[PDB]
Amino acid sequence: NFMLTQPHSVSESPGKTVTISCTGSSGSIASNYVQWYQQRPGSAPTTVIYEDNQRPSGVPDRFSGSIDSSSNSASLTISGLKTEDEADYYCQSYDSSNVVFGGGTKLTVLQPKAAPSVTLFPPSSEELQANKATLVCLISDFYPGAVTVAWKADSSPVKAGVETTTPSKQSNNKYAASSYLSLTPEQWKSHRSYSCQVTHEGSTVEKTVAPT
Amino acid sequence: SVLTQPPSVSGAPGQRVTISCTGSSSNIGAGYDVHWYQQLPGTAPKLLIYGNSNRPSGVPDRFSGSKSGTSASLAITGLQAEDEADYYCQSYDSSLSGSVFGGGTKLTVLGQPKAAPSVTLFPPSSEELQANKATLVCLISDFYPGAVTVAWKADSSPVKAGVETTTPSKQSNNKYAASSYLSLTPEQWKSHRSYSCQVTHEGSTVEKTVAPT
Amino acid sequence: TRGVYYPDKVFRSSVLHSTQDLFLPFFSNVTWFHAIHVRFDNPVLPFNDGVYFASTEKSNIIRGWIFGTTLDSKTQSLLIVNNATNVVIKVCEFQFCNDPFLGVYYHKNNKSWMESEFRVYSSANNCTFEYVSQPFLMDLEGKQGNFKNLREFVFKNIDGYFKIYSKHTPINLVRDLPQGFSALEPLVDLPIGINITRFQTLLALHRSYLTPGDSSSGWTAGAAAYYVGYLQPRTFLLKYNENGTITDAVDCALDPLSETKCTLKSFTVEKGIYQTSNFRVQPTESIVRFPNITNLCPFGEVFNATRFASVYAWNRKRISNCVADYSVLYNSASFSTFKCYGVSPTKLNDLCFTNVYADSFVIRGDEVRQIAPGQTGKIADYNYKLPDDFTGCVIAWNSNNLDSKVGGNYNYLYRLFRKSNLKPFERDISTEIYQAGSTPCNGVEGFNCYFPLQSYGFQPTNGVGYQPYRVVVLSFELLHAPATVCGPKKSTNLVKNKCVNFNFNGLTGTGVLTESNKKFLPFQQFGRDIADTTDAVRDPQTLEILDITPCSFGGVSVITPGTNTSNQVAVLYQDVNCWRVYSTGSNVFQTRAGCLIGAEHVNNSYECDIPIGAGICASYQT
Amino acid sequence: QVQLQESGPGLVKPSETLSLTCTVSGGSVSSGGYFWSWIRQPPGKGLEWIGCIYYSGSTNYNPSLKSRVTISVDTSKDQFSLKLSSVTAADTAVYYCARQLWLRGRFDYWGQGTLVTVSSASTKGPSVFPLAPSSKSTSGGTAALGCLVKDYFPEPVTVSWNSGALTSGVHTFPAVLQSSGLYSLSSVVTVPSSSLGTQTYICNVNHKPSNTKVDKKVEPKSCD
Amino acid sequence: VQLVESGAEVKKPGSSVKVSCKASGGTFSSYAISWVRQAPGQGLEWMGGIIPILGIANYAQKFQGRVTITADKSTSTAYMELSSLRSEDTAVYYCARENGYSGYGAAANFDLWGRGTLVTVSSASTKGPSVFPLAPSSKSTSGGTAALGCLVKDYFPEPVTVSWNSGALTSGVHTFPAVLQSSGLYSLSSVVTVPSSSLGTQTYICNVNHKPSNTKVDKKVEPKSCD
Ligand SMILES: *[C@@H]1O[C@H](CO)[C@@H](O)[C@H](O)[C@H]1NC(C)=O
Repeated sequence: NFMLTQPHSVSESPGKTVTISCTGSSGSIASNYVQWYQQRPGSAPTTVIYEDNQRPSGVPDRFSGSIDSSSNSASLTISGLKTEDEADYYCQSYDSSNVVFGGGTKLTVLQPKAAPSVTLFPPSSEELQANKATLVCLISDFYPGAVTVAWKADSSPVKAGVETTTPSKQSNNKYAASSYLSLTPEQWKSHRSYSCQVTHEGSTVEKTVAPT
Repeated sequence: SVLTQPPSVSGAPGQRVTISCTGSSSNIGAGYDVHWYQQLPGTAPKLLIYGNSNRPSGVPDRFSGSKSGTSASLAITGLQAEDEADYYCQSYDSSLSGSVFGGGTKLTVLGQPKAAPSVTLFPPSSEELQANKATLVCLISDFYPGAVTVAWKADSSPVKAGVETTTPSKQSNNKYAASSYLSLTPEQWKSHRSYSCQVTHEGSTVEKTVAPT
Repeated sequence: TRGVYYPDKVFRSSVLHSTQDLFLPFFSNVTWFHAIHVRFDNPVLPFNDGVYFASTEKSNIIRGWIFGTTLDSKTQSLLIVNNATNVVIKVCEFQFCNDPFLGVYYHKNNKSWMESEFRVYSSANNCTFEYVSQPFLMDLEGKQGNFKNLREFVFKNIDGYFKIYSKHTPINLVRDLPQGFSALEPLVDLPIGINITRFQTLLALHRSYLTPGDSSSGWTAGAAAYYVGYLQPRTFLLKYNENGTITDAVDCALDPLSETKCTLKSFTVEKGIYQTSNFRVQPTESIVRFPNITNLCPFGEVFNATRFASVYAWNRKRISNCVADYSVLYNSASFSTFKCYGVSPTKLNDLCFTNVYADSFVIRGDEVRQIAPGQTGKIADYNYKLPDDFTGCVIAWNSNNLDSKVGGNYNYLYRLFRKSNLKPFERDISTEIYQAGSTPCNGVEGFNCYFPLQSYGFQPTNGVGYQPYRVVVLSFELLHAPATVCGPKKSTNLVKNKCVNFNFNGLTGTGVLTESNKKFLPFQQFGRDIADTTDAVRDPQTLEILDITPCSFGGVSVITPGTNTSNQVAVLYQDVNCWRVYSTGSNVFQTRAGCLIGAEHVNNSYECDIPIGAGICASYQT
Repeated sequence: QVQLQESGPGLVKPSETLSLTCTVSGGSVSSGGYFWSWIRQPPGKGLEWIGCIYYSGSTNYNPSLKSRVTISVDTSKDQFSLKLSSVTAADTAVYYCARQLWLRGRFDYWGQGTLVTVSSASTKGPSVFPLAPSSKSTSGGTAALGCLVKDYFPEPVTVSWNSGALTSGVHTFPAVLQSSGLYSLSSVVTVPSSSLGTQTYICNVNHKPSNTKVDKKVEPKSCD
Repeated sequence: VQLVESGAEVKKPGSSVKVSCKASGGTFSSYAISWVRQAPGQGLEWMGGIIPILGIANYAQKFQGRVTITADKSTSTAYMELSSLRSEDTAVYYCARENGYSGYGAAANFDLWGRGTLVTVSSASTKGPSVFPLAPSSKSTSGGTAALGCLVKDYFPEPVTVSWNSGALTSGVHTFPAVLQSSGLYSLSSVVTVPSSSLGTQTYICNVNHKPSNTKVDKKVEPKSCD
């Protein structure tokens, strides 16, 4: 029942130093080796440190590791942080015939507010003859990437059938998100109008549509 | 165990004698020190050399030792008449998880003007016939323990039963004396004409025949 | 600048990598084969290290090649034949004819070419590998024009694996092999696993109404040519583009000017002085030598001993005169603790040690973590201290079925009190009572007088920290002595007077092995010169001292007046008194700094542009 | 050098058997005595060790994944495969095969990560609906339009505007799970309002798992 | 100091023995006590050891299931107990005091040794010795001296001294050690040289004392009348 405890989020500005910990609960950290793996998003993990102090060929000199047996914690020291260092770090062990990995560490590299352009569309005629109805709300070009969307009926907050996409970073450093209100063809026409409200930094941007 | 030493060594009073004790890689080759013990013939062994360089109290400075590689060496400068003793080498054995002792080296330095042996034959007396046994003794004296041959013949065939060899003991005049006993029965004692005891020493054989009747 | 392919499948972009494989030498004197009707030459070429098949085609002449050793149904041989229907690859004991050929017939009534003769092999008895490709239609039509299609092929035979590299490039040259650079890529890997020492080219034979006679004389030969080159193993520099295709290559053994690019790792050489090497021959073979002691080491006795020694009086065993197979130790799940410092796992099998020392004892879990070289406590400071530069490591596991019985197991003791720190690799057995106060302690167990040895309570119900662990420490020492314990690596043969990479008792290097008359004292194995370089090898398999000769020993100064400015270069030899030089050439001038070739000496005195040494200056003039 | 390539389907139904095969190119499984291990990683979570195999029949499995992992080595085909039984929705992870130089050492060479998405229902094609621009769909001098991709399974779908001719202002949103466990998204583009009635906008939606390609013209809303 | 053990003992082939090593003039406090045996004609053997402070015994790997060794710290004594005695186990046992030291080798050495304890086995029980007279003949008496003595038969054990005229004779006496026989019987001899002029005026008698047998017989030796 040997597991490795890691800090979930460590942040430090580039060029400075930072220490990443890896603490074992039951088993001693000096009993078995500790391997550190740097995994960039959308890529396979790569061995950055092995044998607890041996840097493999290819990694820079800054990737240095140390072992503290008294506190049962393995340490990883990074000096002179750069841009490409923004990747996940995991500490490995062996336990006893059972390889045990770490929790995961997000070494972070480390303000104007962009306007939330909102566009709303009604269900199409082709969707209506297919006995379906979906209201699509579109949010784009906003920063920070934290928005809340609340649909509206004639005079009611709509929650059922609401599906939304998380804000994802655009090419122009802003964020974009969408909201989908699935309805029946009768629900789309029983109300006079449907509106989508997007809240961003306290401000609210609203677009509405009606069956026409 | 595996601490083999030469079975015996020879030396002179004025010449140096080197004793070699070789073991293996688990006892001697592993770096363990060797201790030397001296055992007089009739005295419990005592510590002679410990740590391959040190000497305890009461030991003469003539005894010297050294250890190198997988073998041990012991150097003695003077060899007096009291130097006749058994020497053992002892070290620690990792495989046996205990102390290991050497086989022992026999150091004998002696010399005396040996002469021809003298033998006497004593027939059993009359009172020994009623004991349902016959003890034919053969007393030997003024002889040496190096060459002791005890052969029994009855003038028609050699006797190969009841023959034995006894280790002689030191006398008060630097001499060794022993005896041999033969087991027979009074029923066959009178059947044969005579018996004799033959002793051979360095090619010298003396024969005397007694007459029971 | 031909025959360059991809040595590995690793994708490289904007990075220059140095590879040592079998490559085409630059500007090699390849053999030329011609077949003009106006010369059906199909000889047997030896397969030493690789055959580069460069052929230009205009009428689909060359079909395939045959690979084998004896080619007489006595050894395994490979078939590659491309007829008009499919592609046939077979590995059987074919009975080859003296002059194999493929016959294609032509009809006067209708303009059509169709193959009718298949005379390659007599019969095949045993077959191992067979490959049949998808069917296709092939033109087989002769052309009255010049050559149009150029085909290049690379054949390699390493560890029984056949890799074929090919690339099609359209050319319009008449007879000469076209210049330029091309990149070849793999298409298939064939695990034939046979020994090939020779090969023969198989061509196509054309017959029609214009060639009267019998079968052996009534035929014509199509206009075609092909060239055969050898792949000598030389170091090369390859430029990998962003698209992943090699656009240029640099030879490291063609010319002294070409070796400057290899040393600088760039395709452009600026003006200056560069020292690449002397007359250099690329290595062709690799040899490794290890002692022939085929005896198993007594590892099992130390790790499976019936009784383990105490903490203070720990046993010590010496392991030698055997091959050390650590694969049973580092690949097991029983060893609870297996941490090493400087041992370098997965490499022990390679390095050699003077001797192996094994220490056996039992300690608790909270004290088995203290066998690091730098630590303090009641075990690492009073019972067993490891040095900071300790070579070797410690192996421990769990032992509760053994050395742990009910009612207490008080058969193991450890030191509790000591007046001074224990030296590394020192064992002390002292039962004298330790004293704390100023009171006398002449063999009295009274106040302030405790026994240094304390008993161990190995109860089965204790915690995982108090569990008794069986500990084995492996110690390795490096000494100036012949190695009697080494790894399990195989030992190859020995070659002399050749530039061959050597691996002697864990020492790897490149040089020439020559006989030496030096006498070596018995307990020394390696010898070094003033420059602290290896020069002699004991070679314990033969016990003969072999001199180590560097492949390049002299000093070479290359006077390169840039790359884009000019291509002609001048070579200066420091230790040559104007021969062991790259080329004699002409305009040989001897200076105080050495001998200079390739440069013209004048009686005038101009400004110093490119210094040479000892007042000698050179420049590029008309 | 050597490399590792994985195969097998990118999907598995719940309560079924997984079949993932890792192929070694440029080396030998039996030679060298190199251990082979499977390591998975859920999206946004840490790496999880599944099990390891040797060139022989030696096998060790994770205690949480015990009695469910079956891994075998085929030396003839130079490949090794892992079988997972009773796969649930929590098994959605990126599986990696990695050679192990040492038993307790580094995973020196990591293969590329295959994506496994465990979900119910079945592979069904999308329904494409247009997003008709209007006066309420524009804010200023520019207008927005898009295409609705609804009720498809599984991922991924590729949406291109005018066969890739339109890339500026194009925003394809990440898919999200519906209330019925169905994937849905939309791809949008911002255009000037002057080119509404004169320029044709066609979205091209492709769903490779279901072999479905749908092109949908986008026109301004016609009020009825 | 000094180490004192018990006297010689005789046991049975398959019985139990018990000996002790008493310390005189001091105590072996905080000093390990070991036992070393020595077969007649063979080398020394290590077979045990006690640290008396903690009372823990460590035995050798040659035998461990038949020998139990114990010691008492209060009385400063070490007790040796052995089970299943055999014929080969006939040897002498010494109590060895270990004296350790600090060094690279660090091998235990025995500086002080005991006086030894003879442990012998004999299947045959103790019996009554028989003494027979021996007198020279006429042919054996050719000069001024004659050889005469007494022979003892079937006596057990070996240490049975022979006295001439209750110690009144000290010149010309000799002691002959016995020899192993097929039945395990012991037989010694004794002969002295005496002038022939004393054969008719003073007599010769042999006095044999047997401490374990609790017997002491007296026999008269006379010259032969026939020869
Ligand atoms: C010790 O014995 C076990 C059981 O026979 C065996 O598995 C193990 O390999 C042995 N140890 C060594 C070092 O061979």
